[PDB]
Amino acid sequence: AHMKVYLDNNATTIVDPEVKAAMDPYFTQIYGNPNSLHDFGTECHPALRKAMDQMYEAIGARDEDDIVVTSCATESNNWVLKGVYFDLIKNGDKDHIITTEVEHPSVTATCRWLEEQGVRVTYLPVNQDGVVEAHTVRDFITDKTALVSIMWANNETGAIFPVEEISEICKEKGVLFHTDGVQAIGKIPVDVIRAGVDFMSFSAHKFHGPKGVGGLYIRNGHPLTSLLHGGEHMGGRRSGTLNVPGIVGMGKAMELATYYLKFEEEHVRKLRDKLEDAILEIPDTYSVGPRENRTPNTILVSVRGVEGEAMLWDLNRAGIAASTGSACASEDPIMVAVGADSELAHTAVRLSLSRFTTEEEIDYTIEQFKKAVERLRSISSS
Amino acid sequence: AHMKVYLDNNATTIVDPEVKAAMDPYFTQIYGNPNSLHDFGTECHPALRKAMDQMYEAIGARDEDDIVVTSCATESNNWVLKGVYFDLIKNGDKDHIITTEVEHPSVTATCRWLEEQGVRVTYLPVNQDGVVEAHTVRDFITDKTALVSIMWANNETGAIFPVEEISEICKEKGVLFHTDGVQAIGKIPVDVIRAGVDFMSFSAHKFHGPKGVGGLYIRNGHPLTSLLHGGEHMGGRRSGTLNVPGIVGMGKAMELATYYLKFEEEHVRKLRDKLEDAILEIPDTYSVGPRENRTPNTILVSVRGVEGEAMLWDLNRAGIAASTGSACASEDLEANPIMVAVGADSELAHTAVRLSLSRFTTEEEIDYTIEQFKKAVERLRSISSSYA
Repeated sequence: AHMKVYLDNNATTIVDPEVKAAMDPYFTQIYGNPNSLHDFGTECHPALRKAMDQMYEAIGARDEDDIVVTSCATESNNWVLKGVYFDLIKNGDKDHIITTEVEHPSVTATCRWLEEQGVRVTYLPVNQDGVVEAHTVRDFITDKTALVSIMWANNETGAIFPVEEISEICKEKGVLFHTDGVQAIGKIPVDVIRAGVDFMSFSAHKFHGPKGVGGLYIRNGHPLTSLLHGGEHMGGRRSGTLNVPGIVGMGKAMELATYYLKFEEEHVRKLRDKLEDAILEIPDTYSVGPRENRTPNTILVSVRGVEGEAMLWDLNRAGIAASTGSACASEDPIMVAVGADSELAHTAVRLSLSRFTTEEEIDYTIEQFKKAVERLRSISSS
Repeated sequence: AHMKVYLDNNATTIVDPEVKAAMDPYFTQIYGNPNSLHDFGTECHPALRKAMDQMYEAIGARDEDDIVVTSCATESNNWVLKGVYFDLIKNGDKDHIITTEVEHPSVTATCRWLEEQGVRVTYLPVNQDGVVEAHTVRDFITDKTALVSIMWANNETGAIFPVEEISEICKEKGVLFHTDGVQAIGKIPVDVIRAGVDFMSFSAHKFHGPKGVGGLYIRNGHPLTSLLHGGEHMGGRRSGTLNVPGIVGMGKAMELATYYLKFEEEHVRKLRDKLEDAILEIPDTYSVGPRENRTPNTILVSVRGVEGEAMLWDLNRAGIAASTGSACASEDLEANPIMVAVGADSELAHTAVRLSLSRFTTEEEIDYTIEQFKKAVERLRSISSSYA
């Protein structure tokens, strides 16, 4: 019968009960402010130390590097972009920023505002594989380009970007490299020195951490004008009282994410493959992006004659939670990723699994997906 | 002699068990993203609506006004200051900001950075009563002042500022008014329409809410360039996925604060007065700021022979958590020695002990604190040769 099933994990994830249990004491039992000197404030210090160590270990950062705890990855992207604009463009000799058209709104709208501040930005268009290659940014760097900001993995298609090669090209030309790694943590191996990035954004509520806490990785403590001034929190890089429960839960979730990636990647990937094979068995269906360079939990299927929003609605009525993704038509016939702002864009259904997805959920989802496609095709003009 | 007693509530407060219980479901049971269309995401919508309604009712805002949920009051202060700088100074006809020497670092360091961006800032010194009067701001407002930012109540002395009259002077001269009201919620009646304020910052963990959530009140949805761009969260004014547990707990905590305000004015004030009277029984002790204009939970005591930090450490070894406050010596019109508030960056500033109670403070804690405070004063005066 009716069964509630969650497959919109790329938008947000359930908080692991272990993460919530790790967070629980730091509301009422342990509540002191960590910058105070009395025992109430210092009581949480070992927990904060352990959480920061878990984060450093989870992304492979070194001791010279910095990991600043933000409120969200949106804050991290705003901070990196506007700070490099302030440092190298308004008070520097630069005026160019390189990014892609398929970035998160926290990057796109900030860059548009920066364009309103006179900054030249080239949003690199995306290829059939749902990726931007390194030779493109390499051809697009000038002597006045301040920063290259390219997401690690896309949240609609799950396509993984070649971060190491882009970082190499950026280091040779001497321009800083920021990556939006929110879709990378918990789904692909994350080593910020092997990836060669100067800045990385990530968000806890995407790998089963709590909402309201994010992070910014900075390599070797590179100077970046603070977005929040005030006290000397986070080494004087981001003022405001520490979100102690957020930090503790974020550390626990990041450790758990690396653990379930290292031992349990086959389970999420096997179930995703099962679901995708079953869905593509329906005639005139196409999964966007090659699977061998896609995160193990993501499917983006475009159904012909049916509209993506109608499929999402009928699925939600069946208790299945999914999302949308922009795709366009092409030949080589394939459906490919495209910016949401295109006039040739249609909406495909995005299904994103997690380590909590069961095989019963996948069977129910397969049955209901077939049911919804046949039913909505029964009403289509075509 | 050890019993743990928390008297540093102006720095942060314990999360009310009811607030945590209201927050609990929105981690694992109800986790969908509110911006999604499916039932998982929309399940939390009534809770978010109720929390926002609680905030609107708690500060007396109107329906036309806006309450944008930030990550902390530091975010709200940075946002207001840098946004008015961007709107009216860099892309406007203004170049002046008026503030006080006793603001929180989130205001002061931002104003210093804006000074590094060419903005003229007047840090108004504070009067004997530890507040800034409306006629002073009136003398300092010109035709090129973009914003006046004065805290609602001070976190070191607890002195309440005459915010309504300052707002009147600002309305007469047509200048925007922002107040840092973090120390006001739960301690004094807060009506942002009676206060005539244009912006107000507040932080949940100062009134028994969770850390990681704050708020900014804006009058009539006044235009203010966003600090965080991206999606259309909070009416397109502050992007980033909503801190659903933070919002729910903040709303619950603000409702509880408005309920407990008369408790805090009656019983907590009686306990604060007990502690302060007992401390002033010690010779050569001075309470900073008049009590009749002070929040009901705060004492800032200066001791003559002893140094403040050693007193704090001795108190913490006795299990008592307190904080510091800047004070300098002066006289009253009686020509009697009194201790008065001063900015922390003054060279004539010395550290006084700040004790801040909450609705959870017991009379047992207060008796124990009285005994340990006298003990520590006697012990540190006994070791000095200069104390007379």
